[PDB]
Amino acid sequence: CTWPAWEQFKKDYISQEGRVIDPSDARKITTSEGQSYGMFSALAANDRAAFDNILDWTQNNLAQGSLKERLPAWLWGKKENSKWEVLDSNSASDGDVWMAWSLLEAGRLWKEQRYTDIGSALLKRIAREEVVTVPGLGSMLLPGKVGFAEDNSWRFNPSYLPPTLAQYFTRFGAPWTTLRETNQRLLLETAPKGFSPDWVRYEKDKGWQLKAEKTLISSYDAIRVYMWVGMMPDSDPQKARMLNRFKPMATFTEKNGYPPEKVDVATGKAQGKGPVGFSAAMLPFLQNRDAQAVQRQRVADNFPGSDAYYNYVLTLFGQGWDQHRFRFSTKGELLPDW
Amino acid sequence: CTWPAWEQFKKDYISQEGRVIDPSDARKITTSEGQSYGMFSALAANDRAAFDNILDWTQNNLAQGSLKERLPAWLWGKKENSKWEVLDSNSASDGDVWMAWSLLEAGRLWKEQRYTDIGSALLKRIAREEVVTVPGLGSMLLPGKVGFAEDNSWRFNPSYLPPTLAQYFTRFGAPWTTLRETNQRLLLETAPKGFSPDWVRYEKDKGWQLKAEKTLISSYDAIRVYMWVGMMPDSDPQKARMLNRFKPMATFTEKNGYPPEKVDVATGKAQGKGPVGFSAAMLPFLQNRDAQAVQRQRVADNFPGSDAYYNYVLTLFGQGWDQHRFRFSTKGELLPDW
Amino acid sequence: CTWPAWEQFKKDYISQEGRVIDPSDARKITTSEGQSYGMFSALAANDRAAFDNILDWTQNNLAQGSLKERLPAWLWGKKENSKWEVLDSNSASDGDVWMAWSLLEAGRLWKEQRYTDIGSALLKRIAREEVVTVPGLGSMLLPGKVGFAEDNSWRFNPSYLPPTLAQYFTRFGAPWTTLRETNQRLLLETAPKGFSPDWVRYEKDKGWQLKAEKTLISSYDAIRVYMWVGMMPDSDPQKARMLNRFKPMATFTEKNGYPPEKVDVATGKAQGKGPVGFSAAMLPFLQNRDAQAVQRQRVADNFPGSDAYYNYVLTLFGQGWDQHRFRFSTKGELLPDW
Amino acid sequence: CTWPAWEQFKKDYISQEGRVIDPSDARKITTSEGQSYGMFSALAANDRAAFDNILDWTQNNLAQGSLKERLPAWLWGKKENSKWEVLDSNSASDGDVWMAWSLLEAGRLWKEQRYTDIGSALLKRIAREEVVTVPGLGSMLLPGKVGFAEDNSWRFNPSYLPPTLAQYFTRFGAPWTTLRETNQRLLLETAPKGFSPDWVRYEKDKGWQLKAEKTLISSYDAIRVYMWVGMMPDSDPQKARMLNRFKPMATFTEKNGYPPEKVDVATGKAQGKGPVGFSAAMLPFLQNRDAQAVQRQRVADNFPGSDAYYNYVLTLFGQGWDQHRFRFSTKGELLPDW
Repeated sequence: CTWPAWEQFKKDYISQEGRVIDPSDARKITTSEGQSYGMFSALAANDRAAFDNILDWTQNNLAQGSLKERLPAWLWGKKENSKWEVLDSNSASDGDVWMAWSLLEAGRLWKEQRYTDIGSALLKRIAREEVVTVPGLGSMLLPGKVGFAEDNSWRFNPSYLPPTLAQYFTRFGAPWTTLRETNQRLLLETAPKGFSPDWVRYEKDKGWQLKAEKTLISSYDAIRVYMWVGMMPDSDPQKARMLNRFKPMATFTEKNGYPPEKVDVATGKAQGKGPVGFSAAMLPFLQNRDAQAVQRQRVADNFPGSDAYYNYVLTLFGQGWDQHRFRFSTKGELLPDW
Repeated sequence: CTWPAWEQFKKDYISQEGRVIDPSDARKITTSEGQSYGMFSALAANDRAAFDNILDWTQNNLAQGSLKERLPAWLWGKKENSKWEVLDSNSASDGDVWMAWSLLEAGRLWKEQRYTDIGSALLKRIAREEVVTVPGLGSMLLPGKVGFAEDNSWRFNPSYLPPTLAQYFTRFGAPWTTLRETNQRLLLETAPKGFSPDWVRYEKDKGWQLKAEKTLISSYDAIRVYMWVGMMPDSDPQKARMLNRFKPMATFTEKNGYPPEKVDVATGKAQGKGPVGFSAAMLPFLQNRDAQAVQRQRVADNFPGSDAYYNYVLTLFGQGWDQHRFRFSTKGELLPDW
Repeated sequence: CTWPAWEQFKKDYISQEGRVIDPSDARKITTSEGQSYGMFSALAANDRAAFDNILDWTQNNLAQGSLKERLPAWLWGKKENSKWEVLDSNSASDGDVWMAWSLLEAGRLWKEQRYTDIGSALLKRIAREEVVTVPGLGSMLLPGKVGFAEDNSWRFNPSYLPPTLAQYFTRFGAPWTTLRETNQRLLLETAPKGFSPDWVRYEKDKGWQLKAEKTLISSYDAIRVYMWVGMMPDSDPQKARMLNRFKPMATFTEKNGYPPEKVDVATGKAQGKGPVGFSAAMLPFLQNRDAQAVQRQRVADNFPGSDAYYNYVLTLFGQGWDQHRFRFSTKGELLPDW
Repeated sequence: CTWPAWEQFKKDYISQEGRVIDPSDARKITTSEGQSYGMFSALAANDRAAFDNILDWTQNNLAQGSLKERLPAWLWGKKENSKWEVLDSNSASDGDVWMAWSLLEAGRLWKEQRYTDIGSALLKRIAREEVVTVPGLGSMLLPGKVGFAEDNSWRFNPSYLPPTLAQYFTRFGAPWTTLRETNQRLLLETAPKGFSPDWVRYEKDKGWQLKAEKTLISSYDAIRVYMWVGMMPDSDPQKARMLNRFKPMATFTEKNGYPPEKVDVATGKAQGKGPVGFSAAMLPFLQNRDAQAVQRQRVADNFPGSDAYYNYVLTLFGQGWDQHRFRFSTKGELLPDW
């Protein structure tokens, strides 16, 4: 009645106070992303004590005491003066939405109104402070409260809103109704060679900027897109569209035995061999039983240790799904394996 | 470039002299089955030193110095006088055929004529000492050189000849050409309720004896049948028929979350919960992704230790194919993952 | 060149930010004693990065940013309102003096003026705020800055000032010179049956209060007294007198094979078997070659895990001394084993 | 109620059948010494199941079925033809005497007449087949049944007969009475520079051959002599004489922090650093409380793994004595710690 990979992640990456630590940065940082991934994993494992401790740390240290009052700062860690505090008070909306979803599903599944209330206040603040109306698209999720919107252009991160989370949020009405449809546009229209970009810009009156560009590559952010798509229920119509769109990533992984590290989104030119977390991300995405067992072998023989936050969380998501640690319903709800 | 489950099995179950030890028996036995499984696993791991050591011990201690001269004795262990020697000189043909196949495929893949010579001499002797012509069937593989054939009846063990091995042996002509077809008959015609029996008798003029009987149950022997069927390539025409015949075993494991320990073959009534090795045996057999993931979780969280020979060898087979440790071609050859 | 027991203590008990955590208290506390023991052990291990991290945390969280400005609060942990802060701002002078000694010896051995400046300021403040003149004795070290000196009743803790630390501090003049002498009086005059008390009172015009009393027992605080005596160099003239005074503790441990949990100081009656850390504390204190080995075997076979802060630090001191992890010179300096 | 180092030694070095395996040798050998050390350790550990298993293997495979009928072959392992059998049927008298003592003390302590009968038969055969009268000495223990006694040049090994065993055997009368004395002569008269030789010759008239020679060095055999001396009871008159004779070995180890690998017995010149087993052999021998703890640290931090039979059995003897796993009485009996 435990999730062993989650138990090891707690022992190596989560402090006694409840903060998720990326040991590879010299400042030993916590991100709102890491906190939200801890909350998700604790929910899926039915680990309410860990959920509460992580939530407490998040509220006290990223949100000045309350997620009902402000979106969490995305970056926390050690300053030069030996003090540990917020390093960047801007938000990161992938952290924000995973937090809000985890809180709402914890409130529903553990029958705790407090979680529902916090997750509701959080989601409404996401809608009012990070969602904006983009001419030519409609409502769109910005990657953060500031820095991604100009007068005539906007920058988006396809990995930030999993289609299952978007489906779930539609129950709360606008703007999530529209976001479920504009998120599908973001995923399907920005992969001209079958690879989703880490980052992509949209300009008023012109559309997506898909000419070759430094951050228009499929690497560490975008590897999650394929994973989120793999996690969709087979009865979701968008799933087949999305799997067909990204088929060249699956094809590459099948032919070479590994996912690439970086893919030029405009040319489809691949470089490097992705780390173990990328192979974990391929487990829900790949549909052939044999190609899946190649990635399943690579994850099992190179399982991340304590020096690799991002490989470990990618493995929690991808290998966890591979072992039925959680599922998503047709309404985007958690179907727990408790 | 190692198979970790296999390396652990070597360290906990195989002596320095190359004998595979079942620790649960007070006589600390070795079987021809265990030796053949060790040879198979060593070939699949590309572990030629282990293979040579285990073959040496087999020839010296089970075959009085040569598998070319006699089928291996099936049971070796400690006698009451403190001496360690053969306990039963009869053969077990599942060990015999796995030995023969492993020797032939090692000769081919490692380009070593000695292995081919021993394997061919072994297979020829199997054909001449344990295969007999049964009125109503044709050539049939007996479970053992003696004790399974009377004047008008015979007793068979469906688990002994995996279809991929039978397909491989056809290349050597008769009787293996016929045995490939009569093995299918043995598997398909003795499972009236969708469950294969550990043991089943055939009487001249009467046919299969499928009335309820103590050993006409699907338990520790017959669990391998499903696994062997799961390991057939999809391009094998027999595989669809066999999967369909045994669908009630899959259906039970999907609905309940575990394979059963014992199923009455005449009624289909099932009892108990099978050990972890049975869940491993289900991994190649189950076609549903979710049911396959449930069994995968059970194998991962209850992986066999040093006190469970049979669960471990079933996990080597079942979890090893789940992780692409070996594949069988359409002609029954080893497609190695080296 | 590492100290494995210390490496394991860091991984199980010291937070990334440098706080030493006692997991057995539900508030997950840090004490000034824990911080000072971590500083000592990092110095002994030649672990300067750990030393700096622990020092930073101590200054920021126990000393409002600076050990030059105040003695550290002795108790920090989780409050009922979910925040983490000082729980009791009173000092504990055992942590204070271990911290000062460690800083001064770090300054000397690592040639860092900053450690010397902090240690000197801390030691001078200990003199000003915790040392008082007691009629009949002279200068005396109080267990803390408030609560231990009343109308005519002072309360002292014999385990607080190890004779080697007192020797080291004499280099700074008064009150440490005379203190070295009053500490000997405290140790030698309050053990009428050969056992040192956890706590003992001195009353004006009456003297030591040595009538049986709840806290006049040799238990969890006092076990350190024997250890500190065992750690004195054989060339310290006080050593032989103390070993003779405390001989009944050694005789008990030798005759019974374990140290007692609780001894009535007034009568010598012992109750219970001390935990593993008590056996580690006996290692420097014993002088036969047969009793020591018995205690060594108990520590080796019952080595503390992750749920046992006090057993673990007692083991770092006593087993670390038993493996030559540090020595004390005749002047109380660290003779490091780097 | 287990001896953890012995439990691990069984798991890594002792086969299921009960043979002690040296893994460094390509023939994976068992020696009579290894079997005797396994028997001793199992007795010390009160592991009667291991003792019986090891004794069974010893009798069946080194003594053609019975230690009552012949001394054990000293060397057993794999031949080039792949079979496993006796490699040298000559004896090694160190294994012989440890096996005899262990059987006699198992018979006495476990009240089992069978062990006494076998041990007595073995000891009387040792006297008949390996003990000879040497002009100028008297009865002497040869290192083996054949090859160590010629025209007038006998060869002896000072490490073979521990003084505690010689004391124990005196209870059986001649030749063990005088032997006890000539063994003292051998140890005290062949170390002119304070170091005992691995091997030393004696010639009629000319006496001990103590001029420098390739085998007249203190190395892997002779390291045991110091350890056996250290294991004598303090009330044995011979112990102080032997400790004084061998003072230079203790002085070297104290001054340098490690025992040497090889010492010229004629000059006292030392070379190299002895492996961890030599440090363990110094634990009973070294008499300071602070020297006995540098070596203790070296054993703790470099504890032998699975690839180091000799270091491991030296550690079982030396660290086991250091932890009170066994003691010897003034009559050479086992004082068990059970």
